[PDB]
Amino acid sequence: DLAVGPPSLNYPGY
Amino acid sequence: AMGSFNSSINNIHEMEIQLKDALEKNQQWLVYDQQREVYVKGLLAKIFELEKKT
Amino acid sequence: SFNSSINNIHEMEIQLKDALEKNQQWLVYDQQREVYVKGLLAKIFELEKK
Repeated sequence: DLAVGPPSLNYPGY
Repeated sequence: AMGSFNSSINNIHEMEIQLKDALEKNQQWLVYDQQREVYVKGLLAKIFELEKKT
Repeated sequence: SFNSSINNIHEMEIQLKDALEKNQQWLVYDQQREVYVKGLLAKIFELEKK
């Protein structure tokens, strides 16, 4: 199960 | 062999899973990047005001 | 027919190779944009010292 997504759906989430 | 046939079927199950997961992730990158663009456009407008003070 | 189903699996593979190539492009693009955002902030920092 290996493919990358974003850190969150909001910016930045820091 | 008939065992190699059975195993090769299971990958095709993983493949579907991989397609599905990668598909919803490129789809999440869209929302994330659309938000970063909001921030960037904000910073640019902000830089543009700091340049009027020059 | 089965030959019709094997054709779909071939298509599914094409779509995955695509979804993965784009996911990589999203990654590299992301890192560039993050470097860019830091640059904007770094420039805001320099402008504010005036």
